[PDB]
This record gives sequence, structure tokens and C-alpha cells, in this order.
Amino acid sequence: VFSLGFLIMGTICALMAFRKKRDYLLRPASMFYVFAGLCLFVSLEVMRQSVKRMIEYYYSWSFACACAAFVLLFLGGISLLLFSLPRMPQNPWESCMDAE
Amino acid sequence: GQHNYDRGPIQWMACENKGYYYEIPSIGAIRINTQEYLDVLGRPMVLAGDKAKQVQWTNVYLDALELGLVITGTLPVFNITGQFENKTNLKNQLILG
Amino acid sequence: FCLTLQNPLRKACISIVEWKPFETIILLTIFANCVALAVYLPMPEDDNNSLNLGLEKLEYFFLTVFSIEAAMKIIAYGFLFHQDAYLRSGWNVLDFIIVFLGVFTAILEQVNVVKALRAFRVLRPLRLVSGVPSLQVVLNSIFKAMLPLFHIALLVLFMVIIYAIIGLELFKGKMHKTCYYIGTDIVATVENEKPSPCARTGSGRPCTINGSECRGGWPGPNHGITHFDNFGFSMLTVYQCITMEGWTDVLYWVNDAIGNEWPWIYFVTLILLGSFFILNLVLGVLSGEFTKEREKAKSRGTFQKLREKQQLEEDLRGYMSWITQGEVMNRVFRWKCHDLVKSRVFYWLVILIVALNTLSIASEHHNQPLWLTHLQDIANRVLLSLFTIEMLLKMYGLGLRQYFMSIFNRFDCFVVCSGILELLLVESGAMTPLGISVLRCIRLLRLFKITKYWTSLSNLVASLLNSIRSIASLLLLLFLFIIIFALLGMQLFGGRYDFEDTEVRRSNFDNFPQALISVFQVLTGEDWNSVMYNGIMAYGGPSYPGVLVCIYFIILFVCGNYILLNVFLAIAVDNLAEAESLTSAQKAKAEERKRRKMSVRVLCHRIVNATWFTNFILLFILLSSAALAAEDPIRAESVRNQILGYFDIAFTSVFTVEIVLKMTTYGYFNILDLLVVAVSLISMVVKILRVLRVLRPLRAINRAKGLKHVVQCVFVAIRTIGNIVLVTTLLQFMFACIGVQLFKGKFFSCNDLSKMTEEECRGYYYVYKDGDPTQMELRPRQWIHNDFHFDNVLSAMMSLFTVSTFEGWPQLLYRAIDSNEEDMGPVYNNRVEMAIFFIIYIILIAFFMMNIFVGFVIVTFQEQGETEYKNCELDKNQRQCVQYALKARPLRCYIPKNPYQYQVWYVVTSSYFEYLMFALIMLNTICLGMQHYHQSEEMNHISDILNVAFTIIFTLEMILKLLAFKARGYFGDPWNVFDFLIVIGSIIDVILSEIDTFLSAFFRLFRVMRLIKLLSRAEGVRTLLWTFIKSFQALPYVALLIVMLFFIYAVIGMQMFGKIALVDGTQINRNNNFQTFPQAVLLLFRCATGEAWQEILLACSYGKLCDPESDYAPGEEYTCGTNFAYYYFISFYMLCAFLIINLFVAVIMDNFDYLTRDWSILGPHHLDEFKAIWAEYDPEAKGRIKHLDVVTLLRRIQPPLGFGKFCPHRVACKRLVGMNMPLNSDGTVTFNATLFALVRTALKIKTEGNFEQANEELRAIIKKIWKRTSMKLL
Ligand SMILES: *[C@@H]1O[C@H](CO)[C@@H](O[C@@H]2O[C@H](CO)[C@@H](O[C@@H]3O[C@H](CO)[C@@H](O)[C@H](O)[C@@H]3O)[C@H](O)[C@H]2NC(C)=O)[C@H](O)[C@H]1NC(C)=O
Ligand SMILES: COC(=O)C1=C(C)NC(C)=C(C(=O)OC)C1c1ccccc1[N+](=O)[O-]
Ligand SMILES: *[C@@H]1O[C@H](CO)[C@@H](O)[C@H](O)[C@H]1NC(C)=O
Ligand SMILES: [Ca+2]
Ligand SMILES: [Ca+2]
Repeated sequence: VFSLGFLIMGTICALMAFRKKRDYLLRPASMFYVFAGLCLFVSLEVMRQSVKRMIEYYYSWSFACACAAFVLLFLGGISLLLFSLPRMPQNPWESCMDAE
Repeated sequence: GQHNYDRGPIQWMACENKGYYYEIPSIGAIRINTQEYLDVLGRPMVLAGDKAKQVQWTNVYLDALELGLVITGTLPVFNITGQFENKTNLKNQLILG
Repeated sequence: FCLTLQNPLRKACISIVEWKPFETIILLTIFANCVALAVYLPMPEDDNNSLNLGLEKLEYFFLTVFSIEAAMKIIAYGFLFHQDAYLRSGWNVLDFIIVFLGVFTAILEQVNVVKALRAFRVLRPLRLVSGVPSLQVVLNSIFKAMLPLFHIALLVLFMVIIYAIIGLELFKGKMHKTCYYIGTDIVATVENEKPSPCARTGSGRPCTINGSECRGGWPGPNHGITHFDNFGFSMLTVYQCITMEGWTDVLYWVNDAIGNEWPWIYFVTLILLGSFFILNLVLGVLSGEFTKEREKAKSRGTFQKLREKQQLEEDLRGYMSWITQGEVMNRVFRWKCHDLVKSRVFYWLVILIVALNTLSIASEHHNQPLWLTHLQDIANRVLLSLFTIEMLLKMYGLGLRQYFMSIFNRFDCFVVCSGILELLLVESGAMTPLGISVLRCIRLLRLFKITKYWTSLSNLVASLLNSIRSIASLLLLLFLFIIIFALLGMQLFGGRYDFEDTEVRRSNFDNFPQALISVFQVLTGEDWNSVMYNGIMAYGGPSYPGVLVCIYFIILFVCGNYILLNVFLAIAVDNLAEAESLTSAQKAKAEERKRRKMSVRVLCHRIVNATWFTNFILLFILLSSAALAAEDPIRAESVRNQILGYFDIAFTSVFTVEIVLKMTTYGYFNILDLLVVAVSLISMVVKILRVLRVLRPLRAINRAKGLKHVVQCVFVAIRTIGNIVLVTTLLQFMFACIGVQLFKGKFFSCNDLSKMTEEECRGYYYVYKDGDPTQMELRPRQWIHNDFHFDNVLSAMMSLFTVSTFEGWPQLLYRAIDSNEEDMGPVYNNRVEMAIFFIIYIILIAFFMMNIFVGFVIVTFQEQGETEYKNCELDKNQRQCVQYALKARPLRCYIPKNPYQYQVWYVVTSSYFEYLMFALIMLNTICLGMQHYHQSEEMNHISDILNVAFTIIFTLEMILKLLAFKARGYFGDPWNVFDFLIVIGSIIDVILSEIDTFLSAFFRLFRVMRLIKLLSRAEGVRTLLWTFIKSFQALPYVALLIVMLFFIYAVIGMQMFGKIALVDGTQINRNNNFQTFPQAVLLLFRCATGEAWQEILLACSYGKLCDPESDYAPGEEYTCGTNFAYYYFISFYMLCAFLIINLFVAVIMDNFDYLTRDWSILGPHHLDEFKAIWAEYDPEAKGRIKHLDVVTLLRRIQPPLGFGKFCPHRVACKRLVGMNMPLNSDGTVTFNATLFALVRTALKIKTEGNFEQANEELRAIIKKIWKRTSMKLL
């Protein structure tokens, strides 16, 4: 419920940050996509225990789906974060949160 | 044991008293050095000559080969080489077995 | 006199007493006290021999001599005020503690009729650095360098505290289930395996032994010393992993219990962040300190001390050459012979008979033939007389006097004299059975004759020679530090190894020679922690006073490797800067002399050169390099290995298409593009080709013009170097030829150490398990031969190479000490004095000669940023302050309005809110350190009471920063983005911990990562972290080569070493194999560190057996492995160690401005605080501010940038109008140009009329202005 819900909340920060000239807002949108990434990875681990305690096991259609949506949301969130945090400053004069 | 303490005085004591010296560093070295002193104690028997060749009978004990209770009569064999002429005697003070 | 008081001179001629020798009889008394502490022999359980009894009768005599002088200085000086003054002096206090703390323990002892109060006596050798002032100044240059390093050592401490907490949370209580025999308490391990954890039904390693059951209650992995289940043991075992000594056994243990797939990350990341990054920072800061120090000397007067006396010596030898030919200058023929000798031909025929000798020396080996022995005796006696003739001819051909002068002609005298001295000694009947070895040792000098042939480091060796006054004094105070520690080791651990095991703990602390050796082994880092576990077990165990011995162990590693930076690196940053400057000075000497005697075809090309086209190919190299790494080594009949083979035939059609299209337009790097493509089509000896199929990735480098330019730089780094690489190779040959003459034939052993030779070592013998004489097993006995031995010269060299890497050097050293005779088995402590060879080699190679190799790459890269010569009107400090003044840009502050929000705004930005909330992170640390294993159930719930009570607090500092900063201004700071993430991450964990019990260890790390918030306040730590993180990110190409190298090696490694079996007891086991690409890379990483890298090399060399899931004809189970391992392993250790000194030096030299800044005068650290006061006058930037606030800006400034600790009425009123500024409207003077004349005043200060001349200079040497200087000109 948290992996779905967090993603929904994240969208509301991301859909509203493409309008009205605000880009600061996006910073939290990239937070909730890491969390929505990591709240499937608990889910993935939680589902593995059920099959381990219970005759064989094989996953075909929706573990490797969610293990491609974990790796998408977990790494499309951290990269969106670094593609929205300003830069490493690279010069002695420059500072983060530098004007404009 | 394996150690660095000086062994010269101990060797001297053994030499002075007509005993012997034995090192033991290891557990597998215990079994042949704590039986080996009977080579020294047998010496004045092998110098007694024929007088020392007396049969002795052992206490009853179980046989090595599972025979049952038994007693063994023993005799010692001496190493006599070149007796005719009394040529050596360097290792002629031990029993052959 | 200026006594300031006094009693009369009734006895106070004590100041007469103290003239010349009293300073040197009490320096001779103290050396006699250090030999009495050395010859003490510590015995277990209060047992003493008779020399220890006569040595405590000497202590009383040494206690009063030091005790009367401590009274004869409180009377030679004056009354008690004087005593306070003396207290100020450092030496008196040290000398008064030692001899007041000496009478304190002699009296509690003499009453008692204390064995930890005997320990303070070891402090005596420090009293000897008091009596030498030439050593008192060496200590201060140690301690002065310490302040710069403070920001680092505070960063290492906050990095051990994160991973001690994180590690604890992740692995607490896990490692308590080892394999056990059923119904018994005997731990069940294999023969060379140490006890490691198990797991019933998890991911761990289940028991796979015939009769063992996995049960709990096991104390833990090294006698319980290593694990993470409280805070002190978690942090002792994170500190050990940081020093890269034993960090894989912790990782392996962790996998075994917890599982294989995750814990690689905690360890790899720690090693990379913890050691390599920190090592780079520490190294860079120290180097900067040395440059600054060099600067204070060379600009003061120290350049002309070494230039004159090097010129006054070379003018002396020229003056004395004008004499020695004059007085010297009976037959003309002799003169002709001398002329011929000068002639070059003679210089290609000294290299002829010296090359005879090297071959002769190298041909000694063990159990050699009989013709080979006698040929060396023939060639010796020939080349002795050939060496006789040259010396006689030389000394008689050009003069007897000036033969004496040369630094090499003196040695040519020594060769033939001690060459004939051996040929006269044996051939008299006087071999003297050690001297027939001891006199053969000296014809190992004849291979030192090639030392004159260099003429290349002839400049640096000479510089080094001058400096043997300076070389020796720091080595003296490192040697006085290894003595004190050895003595201390003797006090704590002497006679305390009385363990009743039958195993050998040979690096102990029982003699003084042995203690010294043990101490040296802890400084080289080698196996230092297995020396510590014997010292925790010699006290109780992993208990409360038992483990406080570990602090002693920690000090010797840390504070003792601080000296080794100041010694070796100081040498390599000072004496390789004079020998370079002088090389430039002899270069300006050079060519100034030589100037004196002189005075359809178009479309395809477009598609190919298309940018879109390139990004279509460089993701076919990204797919074909994933297909090399996904291959399965053992099973060639897999469906995986088949279905990856169709991906082979897909891409190497496409690179063919790239090849033929390329020779439609055009007619060295493209002979590599031809080769790769042919190899696949051929591969679809096949085996050899396959390895040559992994070089596809390398071709990708041309693709990137960055990757083109960096392989060029790496190739350049091989140009200037290969005289150091040659000099070291010639010396590795001299120590390998001494080591052959010392240890040849002698590394044989029997299986049981009773049978002393090979004729005896046949049969079976009984081994005994855990030292229990009732439980034995038969094992056959064989005459084993050591894996690293000195048996021919090539063999000796390999051993030396392993020793330089410091891996296994302790084992070799012990093997050397026990060595008996030419072909016999070992004797315990037969020749302890063969530690000298190993130690000398280590000082010579691994300390001293590798450190003029790091100190060389630096100084030839300082000039890469100095051969570009900037002689304009503005110097270094101007470019880094004016260009900043051109390109500066204002901050933001967001002071809001609507004073309800201003009410919340000022409460949040206060100092007592930053003091409140950086004191609650300090309470959240302590609540997370309090966690332990088998804590109580009342401890169990208040940890969930507290962790929910911290999350409600930190959620409420986040609402107060949302409503005040008006959230647009909240996600503007990067530290509020990160703090938003740690808040939300720990609210979910509060939920997910509680929906657990209402009806994930990854979210419990959202509690501990809030401690990184403590970097937001420390300014000096964050400027240090930003500087290197900027540079690593700005130089990804440098690290890329390392990555490329790893990729190439891993691909090869799976292909050769892929089919060894994972049997446990060997070094290719289930943690350390070459079966998969991720595994191979991990194995390689272990090697960069040097963990048991030689061991791995031994493990995979032909004899090894293949796993059953591979295919092979039966009877051939023992045929995998390869001998290519020697080349491969040696190659990786050398290419990876050269790319790591290339990466470190490349990052030190992009931040050379931070590191040689000298924070006194100026930096941008003043230029930052200007804007942070300007931020109080600008909400957002707008350029300019009012002029009413300009005078209130200058009151806020530090006086090296603005105006003083005086009142601003005279200087600050008059200068602000008189010094220039642009005049726009009343309250409009800009940011961009007020900061100019404010820093143009502080330095680069000029007269009027030439206000255009500062603007004239700001266009030529400066980066383009961009048109912004049109208000900065005016
Ligand atoms: C009974 O005593 C005789 C001597 O009284 C023992 O004979 C001696 O045995 C030793 C064994 O070490 C022989 O010495 C060996 O000599 C050979 C040369 O053949 C040499 O190669 C060896 O290194 C060793 O020195 C010695 O020849 C021999 N003495 C005589 C006089 O024959 C005999 O061993 C004793 N009996 C038993 C069963 O031990
Ligand atoms: C840097 O390369 C190494 O890793 C070295 C180490 C650790 N071990 C040994 C003993 C070296 C050696 O003796 O070279 C002949 C080398 C070496 C050090 C310095 C200069 C050159 C080389 N080299 O040639 O490999
Ligand atoms: C393992 O132990 C069992 C029980 O003694 C034995 O029967 C079996 O032979 C052993 N393993 C093999 C492969 O023989
Ligand atoms: Ca090491
Ligand atoms: Ca090591």
C-alpha cells in the first residue's frame, strides 16, 4: 500500500513542478520514487519468505516485473535527484543554492 | 617442550650421574623416550654374562593376539660381536632384544 | 645575573659543576639504563633467573643517580618561583615525572615484603631525547604537521561511528552458530579451515561435513574477538577492516551466517570510502604542508646553501684537476695507452666483462651439475686477474693521485684486494667453515660495479649523499620509537603466552630481539591483528580488562605510521625537489654553454561520421562486453553458454559492417579494429584466441576522445619513470643473490618435525587433534618444499617481490630463522639474526625506494603545471582572487514578510535552535549505540519508545522549516532535500515496525543516516570533502582505466581459472573463486588490497582439481589450474599499483591550490563571508544595494579583507571615498564591482591614472570577462 501510495503522492509533486516556474518542488518528487522503489524491495523480500516456508518455486511474470520496477524506480529516483540537485561546485567561487 | 631455556646444566647433571638425557618436544615423542631408559638400566646385566640369563615368568595378562589369560617366560639376548678377541664393545652394552 | 632572588653561594657553585661532561655522563648513564631494560628477560608466573635478580639491584643505583640530579637542579636554580618557571619547560617535567614515578614504586615494593607499576620504567628512553637538542627539533617538526591533519582525523572518527552503528544493526547477534559434531562440543572443521559460522535453513553455509550438526551457543569467530554485537566490538572490528588487514575474513564470515548477496556492499564501500579516499586526503594534505614548508625555507635563504657548495665543489675538482695533471705531468707508450683508455671502445668493453660476472652470479643454484660448479671457479680466477689489470692499468695510466678521487674508483680498489684476499685465504688451507661462506659473500660485490653505469640518477644519488646528515636523524627517532614500544610490549605481553595449546605463536614478545621483530611486523601492517588476538587471549579473553590491551595495539599502528609519513614522504618531497630544481638549474647551465660555441563515397562517410551513428555503436560495445562477462566457465554444454553464443554471432556481424564501410571512405589504432572482428568469426589453438576476444572493450577507448587522451598520458608516465624501475630491478637482483647464498637448500621440511632429513621422512606418523594425546590419526609423511624459496636466483626474486608487497613476509622471515643446513630440516630459532636481511630489504625497497617513486611522479607532475610559465603582472594569488571577482554570483536568503511567518522565521534560524537540534542528533547517536545482544525486554521496548519519540521531534523541525521558508525556499538548500529524505524514511520505518506487532533492516538505516547532518555545521570538514569529491567527479577518465583494467582481468580469470573446484581448505572456495564475473572482480579487489594474494596465486597453478560439474576424461581429475598464474598475478599487482599512484597523484594535483594555500594571508574563505554578510542586505540578488548599508557592510568584515579592530572613523571613512568605486544612482552600487576595489585594495594596490591598467590586465591573462567588467573597469 505504501509503495503504491508513495508513488501517487510523488506524482503530485512531479506533475505540479512542471508549471509555474518552480523546480525546487521536484526535489521531493525524486524522494518518493526512491521510497516507492524501496517499498517494493521489502515487498519482494516479503513474498520470498512465503514461498520459502511453503513442491517447488518458480517466478515468471510478476517477480521479474517488479524486479524491473524496483530497479527502475530505485534508480530513476536517485538519478533524477542528482539531475535536479545543482552540481558539485567545481570552482572555489561557486556555492550550492547559488543564485539563479 | 619447545623453549629457549638453557639445557647445558641438565645435560651435565645427566652425564655426571651415569644417567641419560632425553628431549621431548611433542606428544609423538613421548612414547619412545619414556621407554628408552631401560637401555641404560640393562647395561650392568649385559656385563654380568651368563649369570644374567635367567628365565623369569610374567604376571598373568591378556594376550596381544586374543589367546586368553597367559604368562610369558623371558630371556634377554645380548649383542656379542667379536667376543673371540674383545674387539669393540661400543654398542656391545645393550641387549639385542 | 638577573636572578630575581636567591640564597647566597654557600653551596650554589652547583652551577659551576654542570659544565661539559656532566651533560655527557648523565647521557651515558641513561644509555646504560636502556641496556638494563633490554637484557631483562620476562618469565611467566613470577619465575626469575639469576640475572634478573642482579638487574633489580641495578635499578636502585639508576634510581638515585637520576634522583640526585633532580635535586641538584632545584638548588642550582633557585627558590620555588623558579620551580613554577621550570614547570613551564617541557624537559624538566618529563625528567621529574620519571624519577618521581620511579621512587614511588620502589617504596610500595620495598614496603610490600606493583608488577603493573614496573611498566612506567620503560619511559626512560624518552629521557634520552631530552639530552640531545638535535633530536628535540625533529620532534617539533613531527608535532607541527599535526594541526593540518585534524580535519581528517575528525572525519575518520565520524566514519567509524557510522559503520559501527550500521554494521551493528545489520549483523548483530548473527554469528553464533558454528558446525558441531552431533552430541559433542567439538567444533568440526576441515584441515586448514578456521572455524566459521553455519546456518540451519537460511542463506548461510549449511554443514556439508559427514557427521556434524549446526547448533548455537558458539562464542564467535576469532575466540569471540570479532563480531558486531555491542558497540565496542562492532567498532574494534570496523577499525580493523579500515586498515585493510583481515577485512575479507570478516566479509566471508558475514556471508556465511547472513547470506551471500548483500553484505559485499557494506564492506566494499567501507574499504573504498574508508581507506582509499581517506588515504588520498591524508596524503594530499601532508604534501601540501611540505610544499609550504619548503617555501618558507627556500625563499628565506636555503637555496644558496646548496647551490654554492655544489658549485664550490665542482669548481674545486676542476681546480684540483688542473693540479693533478700538472704535478703528474715516463714513456710515450704509456700516454698512448691512457689515451686509448679514455677512448670510447674501452667503454663498451668494461660492459663486456661485467656482463660475464652477472651471468656467473646468477648461475648458482641448488643441486647443480659438476661442470657448472667448476666453470664458475674458472671464470672467477680469470676475471679476478682481468679486474687486476684494469686497476693496475688505470692507476698507473692516468695518475696515482686522481685515481683516488672518484666515488667509483675507490671501490675498484676494494674489489681486487678482497678478491685476492679470498684466493689467498682458501689456498692456504684456511677456509674456516663459516668463512668459506663468509668470504664468498663478498664476491657478491662485483655486481655493484654496474652502479657507475647509470649517469642518470647521478644527480639525485649525489643529492641524497649530502643529506645523510638529514636522512639519519628522523630514522634515529623512528628507531627510538620501536625500542620504547618493544619494551612496553615486553611489560604487557612478556611471558604471557603460556597457552596450553600445541600450536606455535611465533610472533611473541619474550626476548628483546623477538619483541623488536614483533613491533616491526605491526608497523608494516602485516598480520598485525593476529598478533593482537594472542594478546587479548593472554589476558582473560574478550572481557572487560582483557580487551583494553587492544588500545595499546592501536596506538602502535596509528602513531607509528605517522612517523613513517614524515620520514619517508618528507625525504621524497624535499630531496626530490632539490634534485629536480638543480636538474633545471643544470639545464639552464646546459644549453647556455652550447649556444656559446655556436655563437558513392560521400553518403556513407556522412552516416558514419553522424553523431547519431556513434551512439548506436557504443551501445553495441556495451552489449558485447556484457556478453563476455555473462559466460559460464565450467559448463560449456549449458543452454546459457549456447544462447550467449548466438549473441556472439549477432554483434560481430555489425562491427564487420563498421569495418568494411570504414575502408569505403578512407584508404595505429585501426589495426586493432581489424583484429577483434576476425577473431570472433575464426572462433565460431581456439583456446588461446578466446582470451584475445576480451579486448573488444579496449577498442571503445578510441571512440571516446577523453579515453584517447588518457592512455596517452599513462604511456607518458612510463617515459621518465623507467630509470627508477631499472634501478630497483638491479637491486632486487642484489638482494636475491645474497638470499640465494644464505638460504639455498635450506627450505625443506618434513611433515613431522622430528625426522630431520629426506631419508628419514618416509612412512606414517601420528597427528593429534586439538593437542589431545588420546585422539590420533595416521597421516603419511612427506618431504615438503616451501612454496617460496631461494633456490635459484629467479626463485629468490619472486620471494623478494612477495615480501615487498608485505604479504607473507612474516612467514618467510620465520622460515629463514629456522633454517638449518644445506639439505636438512629446520631447527627452532637456529639463526634469529637473519632477520637483519629481511628488515634491511624492507627499509631499502618497500620504504625508501618506493617512496622516491611516489615522490617522483608528483614532482614531474608539479612541473606539468609549472612548465607552462605565466610571467604576467599578476601572480598566483591574483588569478585565484580576481577571476573569482569577475565570475562571482550572489546567494539567496529569503527573509519573508507577513510577520506571523517572520515570527517562525527567526526562531528557526537562531543559534539556540542549531544548538538544540545538533544536540538531539547527539542524543540519537547514543540511543543507537546502546543497542546490544541479549539485552533485556525493558531495554527492548524503550528502544521503540525512544525511536518513535525522536521521529516526532524531527518531523516537527521539518514543519517549522516549511512554513517559515515558504517551501519554494525550502528545497533550495541541498541539505533540506537530504533532511526531507531521512525524515520520511524514518516515518515509514516507525509504521513498518508497528504493523509488524499489530498483526526490514534496510529502513532502520534511516535512523542512523541523520548523523551525516552534522557535516552541515562543520565548515572545515565539508570544504575538505567538497574539494576531492569535485576532483574525482571532474576526472572520471583516470578511474576509468582502473575499471577497464579490472574488467579485462576478470574476463581472463574466468577463462583460465574457471574450472578449479571449490573445496574448502584451499583459497579457491565458496567465497573466493573465479566462477562468475562478479566473483572474479571481487577476487581481484581482494588483490588490490593485498590480502593473501600470493596464496591465491599458489592455489591456481596447474595441480588443482576440477569440479565434477565440469567435463573431462576420467583419470584426469587433477589437471586444471595453469602456470600462467604467475605472470597474470604478477602483472595485475603491478598494473593496479601503478594506476593507483597515478590516480592519487592526479587528484592531489587538481586541488593543489587548496593544499598549498597558506590560510594566513588570503583565500576565498574571506570571499565567501563577504557574500554571507551581503546576503543580509540582499534577499535575492538584484545586483546593487543601498549606499546607506555600505558603511555597515565594512563593519562586519574581517580586517585582512576590510577594516581593523580599530574604530572606523578615520581609516574606514577616508579610504572608501578615496579608493575607487563606480558611482551609479544614490542607493545603487553593485555587488559585482564593490568586491573588486575592496580586494584590489587589500592586495594588488595601484596608483591613479592606471585604473585602466588593472582593467588592461583583466582581459589578457584572465578568462574571458564576458562583458561584465565594464562596471568592474570603471
Ligand atoms: C651389535 O653391536 C655391533 C657393534 O658392536 C653393532 O654393529 C655396528 O652397527 C653400526 C650401526 O650404526 C655400524 O656402523 C655403520 O657403519 C656403516 C659402514 O658399514 C656406516 O655407513 C654407518 O654410517 C654406521 O657408521 C657398524 O658397522 C657396526 N659395527 C661393527 C663392529 O660391525 C650392531 O648394530 C649391534 N647389533 C644390533 C642388532 O644393533
Ligand atoms: C610499483 O610496482 C610495484 O608494485 C612494486 C612492488 C610493490 N614490489 C616490488 C619489490 C617492486 C620491484 O622491486 O620492482 C623491481 C615493484 C616496483 C616498485 C617500484 C618501482 C618499480 C617496481 N617494479 O618494477 O615492479
Ligand atoms: C559419509 O558418512 C556416512 C555415515 O558414516 C557414510 O555412510 C558415507 O560413506 C560417508 N560419505 C561417503 C561419500 O561415503
Ligand atoms: Ca597489508
Ligand atoms: Ca595482509
